[PDB]
Amino acid sequence: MAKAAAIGIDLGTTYSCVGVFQHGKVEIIANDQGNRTTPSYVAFTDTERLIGDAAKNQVALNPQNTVFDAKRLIGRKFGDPVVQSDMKHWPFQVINDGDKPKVQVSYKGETKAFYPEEISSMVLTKMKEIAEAYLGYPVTNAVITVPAYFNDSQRQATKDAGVIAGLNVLRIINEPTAAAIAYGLDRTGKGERNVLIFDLGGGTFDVSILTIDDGIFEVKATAGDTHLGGEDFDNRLVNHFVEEFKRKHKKDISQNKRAVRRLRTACERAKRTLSSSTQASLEIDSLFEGIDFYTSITRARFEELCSDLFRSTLEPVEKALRDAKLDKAQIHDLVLVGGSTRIPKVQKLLQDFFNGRDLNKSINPDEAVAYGAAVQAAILIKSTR
Ligand SMILES: Nc1ncnc2c1nc(Cl)n2[C@@H]1O[C@H](CO)[C@@H](O)[C@H]1O
Repeated sequence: MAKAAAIGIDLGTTYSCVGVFQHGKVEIIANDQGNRTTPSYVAFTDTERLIGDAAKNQVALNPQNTVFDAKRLIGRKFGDPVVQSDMKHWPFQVINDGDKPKVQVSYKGETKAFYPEEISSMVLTKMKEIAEAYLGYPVTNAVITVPAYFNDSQRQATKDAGVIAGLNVLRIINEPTAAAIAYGLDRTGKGERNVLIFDLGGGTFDVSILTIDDGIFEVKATAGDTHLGGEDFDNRLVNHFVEEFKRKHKKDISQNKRAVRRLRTACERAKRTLSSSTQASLEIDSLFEGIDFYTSITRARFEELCSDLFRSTLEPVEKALRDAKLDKAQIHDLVLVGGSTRIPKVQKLLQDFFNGRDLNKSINPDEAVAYGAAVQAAILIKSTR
């Protein structure tokens, strides 16, 4: 029953996703708001702890006590220059507990501090409860994914987050490996198969090259930009619309925190529409000083606004190929991961770089990792019996 069942969890930097492999198919499980992915956010309020959508939905009202990006801290020492650099950009406090970072917040009127693995365990507990509500019984066996570049300390702290969350961690697997499993790229028989995973998420960009030799995965190269993602594209749209508001009304809105946030969420929505329509409409009632902001933007203008950022995704692709010592024609498969890979210009740039090659994109790119983890969790629990 429950003991013969296992889930696959993609514990992402900005969003998490849970899947289950049963009756010959993967089911990506929708949360209680009907969303197939859940924000990796934890909010501490005057009455409760919120996780996911409810936590992301109140971030503007409570920024000091809304934790996100715990994955950037997990398994790291406080003195790590990655931690010291990131801390300057977060509205929540990060403290030092014997060279270990803790996020410090106000919860039910009291000061509380949490280890990154404790924050990530709250996200994991939510994914576990989302699976349980779908299945009708508690599932505790899980495969959790991590970036291919995570070291032993980061992998161990992720497993620790799983244990705190009440999960039996069957295995910690690499995100690009789970994506290759999702597409069945490890079941092509004999011979070395070279796979490139192009993973453009909400806040990070990862390029991974894997060799699959008779079911055995080997990481040949990892490249990317830990501070490049979908939110930089939302921000480029924001600056455009702030300048358009100034041209139409002779008013600078950039200082009004509420106006900028409402514009930001509307820009994120319009960006998604631009992946399947050649125009998107913004409809903001009373954006600033009672002025409605009803406008539109073409996909051509959005592509211009992010042109330099889209083009920059090809430098880590070339870097990974040189590190792996492979030419473009030596790569057998190209896999898309992350919601931002739905952007047509991004697909076109990658396909043209690989000389007109087909891309593996039929599985929802923001779900491909959880899909593969779910497949592996099923194989692993069946072998355990
Ligand atoms: N249809 C889409 N077109 C463009 N960007 C998209 C799309 N869907 C998502 Cl999710 N994202 C973005 O992916 C990230 C999460 O993986 C977020 O930045 C989200 O906006």
